[PDB]
Amino acid sequence: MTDTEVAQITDNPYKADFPILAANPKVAYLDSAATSQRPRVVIEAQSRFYETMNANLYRWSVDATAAIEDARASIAKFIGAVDKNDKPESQQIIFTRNTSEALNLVASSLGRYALKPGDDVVISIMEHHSNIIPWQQICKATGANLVYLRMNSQYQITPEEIASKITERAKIVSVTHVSNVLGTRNDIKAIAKRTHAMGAYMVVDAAQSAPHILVNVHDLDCDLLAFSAHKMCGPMGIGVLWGRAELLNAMPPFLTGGEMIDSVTETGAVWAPVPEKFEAGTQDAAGIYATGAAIKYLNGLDMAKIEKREELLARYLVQQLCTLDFVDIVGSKLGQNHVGAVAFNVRGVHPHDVSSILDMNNVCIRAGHHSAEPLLIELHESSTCRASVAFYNDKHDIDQLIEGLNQVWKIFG
Amino acid sequence: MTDTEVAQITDNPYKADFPILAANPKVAYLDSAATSQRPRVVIEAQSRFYETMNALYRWSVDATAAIEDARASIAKFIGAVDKNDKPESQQIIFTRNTSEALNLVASSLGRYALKPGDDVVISIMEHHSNIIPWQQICKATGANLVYLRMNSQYQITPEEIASKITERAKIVSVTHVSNVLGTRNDIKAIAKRTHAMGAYMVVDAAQSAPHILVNVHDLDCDLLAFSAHKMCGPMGIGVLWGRAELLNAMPPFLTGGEMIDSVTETGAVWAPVPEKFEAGTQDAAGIYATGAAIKYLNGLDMAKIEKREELLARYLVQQLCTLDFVDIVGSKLGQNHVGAVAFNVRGVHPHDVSSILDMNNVCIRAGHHSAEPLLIELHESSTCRASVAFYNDKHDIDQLIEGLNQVWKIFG
Ligand SMILES: *Cc1c(COP(=O)(O)O)cnc(C)c1O
Ligand SMILES: *Cc1c(COP(=O)(O)O)cnc(C)c1O
Repeated sequence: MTDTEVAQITDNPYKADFPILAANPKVAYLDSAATSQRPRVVIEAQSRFYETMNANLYRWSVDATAAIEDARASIAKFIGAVDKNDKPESQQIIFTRNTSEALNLVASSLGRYALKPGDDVVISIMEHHSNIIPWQQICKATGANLVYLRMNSQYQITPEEIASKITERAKIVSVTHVSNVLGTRNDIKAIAKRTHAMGAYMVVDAAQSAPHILVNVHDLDCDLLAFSAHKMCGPMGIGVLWGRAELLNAMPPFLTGGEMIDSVTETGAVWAPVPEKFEAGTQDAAGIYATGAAIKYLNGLDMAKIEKREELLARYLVQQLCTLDFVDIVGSKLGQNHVGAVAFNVRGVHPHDVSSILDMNNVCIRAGHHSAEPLLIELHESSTCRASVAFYNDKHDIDQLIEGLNQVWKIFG
Repeated sequence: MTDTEVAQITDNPYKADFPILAANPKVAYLDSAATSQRPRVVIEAQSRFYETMNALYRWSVDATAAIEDARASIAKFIGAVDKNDKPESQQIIFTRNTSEALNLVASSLGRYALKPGDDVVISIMEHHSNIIPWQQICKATGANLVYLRMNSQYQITPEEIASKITERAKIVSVTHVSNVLGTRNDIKAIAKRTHAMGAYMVVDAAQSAPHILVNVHDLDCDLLAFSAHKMCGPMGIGVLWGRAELLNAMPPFLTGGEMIDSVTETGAVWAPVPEKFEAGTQDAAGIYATGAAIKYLNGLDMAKIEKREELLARYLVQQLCTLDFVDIVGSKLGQNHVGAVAFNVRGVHPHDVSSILDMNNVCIRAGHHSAEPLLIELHESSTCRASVAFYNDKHDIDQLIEGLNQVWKIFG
C-alpha cells in the first residue's frame, strides 16, 4: 500500500455522521458485516416519520403513501432497477423484514412455481444459512436435488465448476454475490448466463454486496435479488426483494391476508398486484422511510467513493493481519480479494477468547460460525474470528484491532 | 351518560404525550383501529437504541439484554407469568405484525395438527389475515373451513358455538374484538368448547390487546397474536404467544440464520423456542421501543385506559345516533363497542365522507376494513369506521359529528 493510499484511510470524513461513533470515540467497530451503524440522518428520518406523517384518505395517510412510494423508487434506482427512460421500477421492489425472509419467500413461491421432482437447485458452499435451509426444505418437498458449487484452493468458484454443476437439470440457481465470511466476490453475471442457458432462474443473495459494490440488476442478469437495509446504514427490520416484473406476477403469494388482496369471500380471495401481492398486513412505513433516507445518504456520499475507500481498508486489514505470525487468515491473503469481510483465527485460541479480550480493548468483532457453518466444515474450521470494514472505519480502527490481537496472544499464546 | 363522565372525556390528560397531536391541535384522529399514534417516549426509545446500543462485545450484550427485557415486559403485560409471577419471556415470539403471526400459526399448527376431514373454525367477523391463511392451509390439508355466524345483535351465541365447534374441529381461531363491529367475543367460552372437542384455540388479539385486559391464562387460549403498532408501539413489530409445549411441537415457519442450532449441507438442527421461529436479523430497536410502549401503558394503567375508552366509545355511538342520516353498522349500544364503530351516511359513499372529513381535519377509515366477508354477510359494500383511543377526547368526537353534518349538507 502506497503512502497516499494509507493516508486516504488515515483520514475519516464519515465517522462523525454516526452518533454512536461520535459519542464513543475509543470504540473500533469492525462488525459491519453483521449490521451497520446508523447515520444520524437515518435515525432522525425514522423519528420524523412517526412525528409528522404516522399513518397506516386523510392527509397523514396520503403523505405516508407518498413517502413509501418515494422510498421504493429510491431503492430501485440504487440497484439500477430503472426502465428505458431511467424511470425507477418501484413496483418490482418488495419489502420484507430482512434478507432471510426474502429468501424464504423466493424458495417457497419460486419453488412451488418451478420445481418438479428430479430438478436441480444449485447453491454455493459459501451460502449464508438463510440461502441454504429454505432450499433444503423446498427440495425435500418438491422432489428436487440440492447441488453445491465448490471452491478451488483460492476460495473461488471457477467457470469450470459453474459449467460442471449447472447442468440441464437445473431449475433454480441461488448464489451469494459476496461471501459474508471469505469476502469473495462471485461472478454473478457469468453464473446467470450459464443458469439461463440451462433454462433456470437466477437468485442472488446480495446482502453483502449491496452495502459495498455497485449492484445493477439489469447488468447482473438476475431474476431475483435480495438484501437487508440494516447492513447498508438503514434501520433494522427492512429487507428488500427485487424481482423481474413478469416473474413476480407468475409467482404465487407467500404470506396471505390483509393488503395483499383485491377481494375476499368466505371461501376464496383475489390477489392484489405486485408488489402488494407479497406484503401482508401493516408494513413498517417508518422503517421504509428511513431506508429511503439511507439511500439518499449513500447517494450523497458516492458509492464509488465508498467502494474505493472500503477496498483500501480491506487491503490494510488483510495486510496488517498478515504481519502477525500467530494469525491465520481464513480466505485469501490478498486484501483486494476481500469485499468487506476478513475471517481469521489466532492460532490455538478459540475465537470466543479473542473476541472477549478485544472488547476489553474496545474492539468489536464477530466470532463463531457466522451463519455459514457448511462453509466452515468445508474448510475444516470449527469457528473463526471475522473482522469487517465499512467506509466509516479508518486506519486507527484497524491498528486498534492489531494491537488488541497482540494482547490476545500475550494472554493465550 | 352522567355529567361527570362527559367532563371526564372532555379533559384530555394524555394527548400531550404524542408529538404529532401536540403539533397538530386541529386534527381529530379517529383511526386508531388502523394504527396508534406514537407517544414521545416510544419514539425516543427507538432513536436511543440506535444511538447507544445498535448491534459478545459491549453493544451486543446490551442489545441482547434490552431485547430480553422487552420479551419479559410483553409476557407480563398479557399475563404470561409462571407460578412465581415471573414472566414467561421464552413464550413470546416476534413477527412483523399480527398478519405474519397468523400466517405462522396457520402454516406451522396446520401442518402439525390438520388431517383431512378436520374442521378449522373461524368467525364471520375475522380480519382477512385470520381468514386466507386458513383458506390456504385447509385446501392443502383436506380440512374444512367452518364459520361461526352472528345473531341479529352482532354476537356469537353459545348455541352457535356448540353448533359449529363439533368433534371434527381441530383448530379454532377467533378474533377477541372485531375491528369493524367492536364486538367483544367470549374467547374463554369458545376455548372451553374448543378444548372439549380436542381442538386448539387461536386468538386474534390485535384489537383487544390495546383496549381490554388480555390474560392468556384466564382466556385459556393456546396461541395469541397482536400488533404493537395498534397499542402505541412502533410499526414492524408483531407478537405471538404460545403454550411452551405447543411451540416446541410446532415445526418452524421461516428457516435460515439465527433459528438453528447447527447446519450441514443437507440438514439442520433447530434452535429452541422462541429463536426457532425468528429467522435472520430481528428489529431490535423496534423490539426495544415496544417494551417502552408497554412501560408507558403500564404507567397510565390499563384499567384507567379501558374506563376512558369505554366512555369515549359510548359518547361516539350516542352522538352518531343523534344524526338521522347515519346508519350504525353494528350495535346501537355504545357499551357493546370496544374501540371501533362502523357507520354509513345514507346514500353517501364512504370515500366521499372521508374526503370531506379530511377537509375538516377528521381522520376516519373508509372501505372494507379488511373484513369483506363480514360486510357481505351484512349486505354492505363499504362503510365508514371511526375508532377511539384514550388520547382522544370529546372535542375529537364533536368535530367528527360537525364534519358529518357538512357531509350531509353536500351530499344529502
Ligand atoms: C389490524 C388487524 C389485524 C392485522 O394487523 P396487522 O398489523 O396489519 O398485521 C388482525 N386482526 C385484527 C382484528 C385487526 O384489526
Ligand atoms: C447477513 C446475511 C444474510 C442474512 O441477513 P439478515 O438481515 O440477517 O436476514 C444473508 N446472506 C448474507 C451473505 C449475509 O451476510
